[PDB]
Amino acid sequence: SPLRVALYGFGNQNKEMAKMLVERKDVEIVAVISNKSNVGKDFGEVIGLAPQGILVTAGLDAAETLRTTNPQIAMLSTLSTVGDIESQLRACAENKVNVYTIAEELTFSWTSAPEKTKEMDELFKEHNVSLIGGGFLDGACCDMARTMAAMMHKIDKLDGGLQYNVDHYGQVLAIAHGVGLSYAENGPGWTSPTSYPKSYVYNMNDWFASAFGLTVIKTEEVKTPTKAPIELYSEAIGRAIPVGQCTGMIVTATTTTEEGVIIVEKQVGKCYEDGDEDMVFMNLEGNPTGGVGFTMKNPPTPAMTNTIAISRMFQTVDAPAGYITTDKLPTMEAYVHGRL
Amino acid sequence: HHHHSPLRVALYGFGNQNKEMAKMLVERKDVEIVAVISNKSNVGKDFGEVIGLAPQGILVTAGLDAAETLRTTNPQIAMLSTLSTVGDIESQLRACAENKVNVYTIAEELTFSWTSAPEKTKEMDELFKEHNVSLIGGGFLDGACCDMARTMAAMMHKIDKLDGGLQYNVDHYGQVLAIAHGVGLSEEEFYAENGPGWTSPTSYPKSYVYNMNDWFASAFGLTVIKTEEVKTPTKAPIELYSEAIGRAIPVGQCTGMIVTATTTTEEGVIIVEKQVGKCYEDGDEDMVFMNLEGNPTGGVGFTMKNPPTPAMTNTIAISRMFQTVDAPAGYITTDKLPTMEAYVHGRL
Ligand SMILES: NC(=O)c1ccc[n+]([C@@H]2O[C@H](COP(=O)([O-])OP(=O)(O)OC[C@H]3O[C@@H](n4cnc5c(N)ncnc54)[C@H](OP(=O)(O)O)[C@@H]3O)[C@@H](O)[C@H]2O)c1
Ligand SMILES: NC(=O)c1ccc[n+]([C@@H]2O[C@H](COP(=O)([O-])OP(=O)(O)OC[C@H]3O[C@@H](n4cnc5c(N)ncnc54)[C@H](OP(=O)(O)O)[C@@H]3O)[C@@H](O)[C@H]2O)c1
Repeated sequence: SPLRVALYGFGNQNKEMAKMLVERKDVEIVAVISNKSNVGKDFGEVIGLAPQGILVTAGLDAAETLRTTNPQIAMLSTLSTVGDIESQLRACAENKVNVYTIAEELTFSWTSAPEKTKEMDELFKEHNVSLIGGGFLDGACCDMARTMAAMMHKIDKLDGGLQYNVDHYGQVLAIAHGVGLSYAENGPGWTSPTSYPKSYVYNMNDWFASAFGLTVIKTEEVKTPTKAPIELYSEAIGRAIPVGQCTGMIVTATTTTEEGVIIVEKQVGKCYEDGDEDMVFMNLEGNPTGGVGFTMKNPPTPAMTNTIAISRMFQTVDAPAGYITTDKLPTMEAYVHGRL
Repeated sequence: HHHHSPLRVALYGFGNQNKEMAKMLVERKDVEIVAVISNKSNVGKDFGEVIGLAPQGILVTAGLDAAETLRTTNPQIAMLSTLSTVGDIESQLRACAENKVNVYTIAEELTFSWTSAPEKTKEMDELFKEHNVSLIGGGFLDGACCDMARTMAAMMHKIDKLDGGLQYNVDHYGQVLAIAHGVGLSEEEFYAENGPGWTSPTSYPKSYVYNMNDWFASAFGLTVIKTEEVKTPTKAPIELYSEAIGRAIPVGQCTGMIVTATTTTEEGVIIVEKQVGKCYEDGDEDMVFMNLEGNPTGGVGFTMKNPPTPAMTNTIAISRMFQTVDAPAGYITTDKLPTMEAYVHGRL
């Protein structure tokens, strides 16, 4: 019988994920949960398809829907933090439903959220199911670099990066980045060892430290404004940015290690001049010397987030019970013809 | 984790690649070098002294005596870094197989030799099967090209086209390899009968990209209709100097060669790979690129700029040692292996 799959959340990501999972003949969508949006309608009609024979169910009824529909996995595409997804995780664990989530933090949440991660580990262990996640950060950043790093004899430094256009993420995300502003205490740009939530690059640094078998001393984030040598216009905050005014934000996560290996990753959200593009880069310094690195220009991150998730489904079902970080998994399941 | 005896490793060949591979394997505490074979070069000297190191207690042995050396030294694997073709390495493969020694080779063709050399590959498969050992290879083409793309391709829902590429400086590969890529030829000389540009259904050996195409077709579970190669000379808008042929290359004279391998498939998937070997002008760099077209639609690709390919060839090989020993007997293409063994601190 095909894998029984729930879509937990049905916004931008799981709408697109649904189109692909409908085509997959090794999968059967058994449930699609939203909060309030589209809640009476057939999920296929929502996304421009023929009726599928399954209705979008409500957030409040999640636990009952997961009990009666008997999914082996829920694709949790709701929120970013172990705290904010806790309620959805609990509904899954209590009904013996495995989870792959695209929640950024769950790339590696052990140090950013120690107690909430421990709780979710123990809960999934108790009901004998697995929690895994990270989406784009899991597959396109960490797993790509894990393959590349096999070709290193000695790593002294991992120097990695993620660049996105923050003007295309709405207000709220623009406000959380220094767009419009100019290091004050109540401005993001102030940071401390206790500040929460941590950046995506914080969780990626800990993923690498785990994969490379390193011992973390400290991961510190340093938040720095971006500027342009010319006047920009922001269509996010609706104002010109004069020269020397903040256009966006870099979070640089620096991990020091008892082995002397340095891990530096930059998260860059800014408005973009001529020539700026969305980017992933990973570079390894050591031996081989002079830099072993890859770049991805203009990655279709939204679609790739969903396919990474799809590549982890059977692995998540088959993983040991508990919170399993992706460094403990094999590579994303290989592309093969004949699944559609 | 209980102690395992160190892997017993032979270096079969001892030129540019295995000299550098030796320096790294000496540092690896999970490995014991048990033999280093050359043809004639350095035969009789201690392999450590050859490569600027303290005496290791192992002398460089001769090509003709390979079978005896592999019999008395009892290696579990031979790192075969000699020649490029399943035909030309046959005699070294036979020495290994008959002494139950597994092989990882950097022989370009053994990325995927099944269609470029059907009968010789079948023979080597059956020989390794009979002696219950594994033949695996491809070096830089295996790990940095095919395996990197295999990870990236997991992120595809549907692949319509793979568009891939490899660029290297042939002026740094000696006179013979420069001549094989047509450096210093006029275009007309380039396209003369059995010149570098000449191409036919009977042409042999095939390009590296030919074998990579078939690796992808195997990995993606596709059925090959035809792979054709098309050869094109490279030119430069200014005069270059070639160290390899030791003279100026006038404007419009061939600076090297592009081999484009195009594979069609019963599934409608197209696989196109370019091999570019030429003399560089200012701003030319060594490159790998792989791009996947389909769904996701917006272009799923990576580029590697300025890879240290010689050292990466060796580390790829090192990442395959335990896998090769562990693999089922026979000729095992790397699409049937897991990813290159992950980097982990504390092996040195
Ligand atoms: N890993 C990556 O690189 C990556 C990339 C893309 C997205 N993400 C993250 O993934 C998350 C989802 O993104 P998206 O674009 O799909 O978001 P979205 O469009 O905001 O969709 C959220 C969906 O989840 C539902 N939801 C929220 N809270 C819920 C709850 N308690 N119970 C049930 N359903 C609930 C929403 O219902 P309503 O419509 O009724 O609110 C909606 O259906 C975000 O946190 C985003 O940052 C990660
Ligand atoms: N897959 C990849 O990415 C990749 C990359 C680089 C190289 N390669 C290939 O690897 C091969 C070797 O490369 P290289 O740069 O190390 O070459 P090299 O400097 O020519 O060394 C080759 C070694 O093999 C020895 N040898 C040759 N035939 C032998 C035989 N029958 N028995 C024993 N030893 C033998 C040679 O001995 P003598 O010095 O005494 O003649 C030499 O020690 C070539 O085919 C090259 O094209 C592949």
